[PDB]
Amino acid sequence: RIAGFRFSLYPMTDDFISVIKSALAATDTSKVWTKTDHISTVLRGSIDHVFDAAKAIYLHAANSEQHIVMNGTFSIGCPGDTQGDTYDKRVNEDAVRGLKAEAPCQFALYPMNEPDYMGLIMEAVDIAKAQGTFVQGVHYASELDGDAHDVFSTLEAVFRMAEQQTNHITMTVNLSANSP
Amino acid sequence: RIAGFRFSLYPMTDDFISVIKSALAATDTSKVWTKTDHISTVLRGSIDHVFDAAKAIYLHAANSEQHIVMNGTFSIGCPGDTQGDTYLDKRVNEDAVRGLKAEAPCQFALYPMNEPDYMGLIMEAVDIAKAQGTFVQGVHYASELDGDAHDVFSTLEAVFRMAEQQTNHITMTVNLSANSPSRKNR
Ligand SMILES: [Ca+2]
Repeated sequence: RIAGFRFSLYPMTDDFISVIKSALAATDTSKVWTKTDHISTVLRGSIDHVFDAAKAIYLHAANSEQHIVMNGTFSIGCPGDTQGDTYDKRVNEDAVRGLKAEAPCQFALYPMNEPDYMGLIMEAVDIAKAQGTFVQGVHYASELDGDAHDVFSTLEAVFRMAEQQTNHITMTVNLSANSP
Repeated sequence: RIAGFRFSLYPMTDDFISVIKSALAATDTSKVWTKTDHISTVLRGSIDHVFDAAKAIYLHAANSEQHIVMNGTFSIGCPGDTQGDTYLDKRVNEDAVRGLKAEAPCQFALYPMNEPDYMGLIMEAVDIAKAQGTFVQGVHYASELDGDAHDVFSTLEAVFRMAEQQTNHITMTVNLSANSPSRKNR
């Protein structure tokens, strides 16, 4: 039951190559299997290590002070998922404990082959409301805001709630830092 | 049965504000309802008008010659969807962009909702892309396409129509990359 995150980092700056390279390099990526291509990067591992890596990459990118966006898809349970392309402690948490970044976010939860999917989606919104990160609903997505630590905590709570109930789920996120 | 596309345009350039503004302004947006916020824009309308608009926006952005990416989600049929936020047949951009070209390497994922046969629809999607010559390979969590934008958007619309004819609520994510500096050009 391997978790994955396929994401892209978008630096709105002439210095984009360096910004991406630095954010990935600055992160402790030792607990996730990674593959980068010219469109995106995929991370695979436990839920814990995938979310820990994803937050750290965002915080390092945001702390470039450039306008950057992280847009990706979390997935777990996909039918036929390989047992390979993988290799506890949130290895980045201490290192980034003093970093902050605002993380306004649009996200969408996709519980697959699930008759009660709209209910799982409503529970996701309820979790965001309880945690203080929910802003509003929009067409095709919900909106979160707050600091990255809180927004990533909400996103993980939602994903965990859903993956406990339904075999295959995905969840898109679109998180914007230093927006003009 | 209104179709939608929530998308972001990411120009990897200091001039990003101007690039996004131009791409949206250059497009004939007369047949889609739009709403833009600081993260994304949503288009709503007919399948035809939404895809016509999406392709044009991509083509105009790419012809800025800057590295730009379009990332978004097409959606149709969500339970309880409003009958509002649309406008009440021709692909209005088709002719204006008929001479534009742009590489469209793409990762995409189809999500047929509340559908026991979804993995089968996804396989049908791969079959369409192969049939049209745009399929490259499967990757974790997505399929890859490549070709010119007119070809890639054609594959994407075909996949979308195939799925929406079979299941009530579908979504489909797309990530299209133009002018990547790592791409080898002849
Ligand atoms: Ca216009």
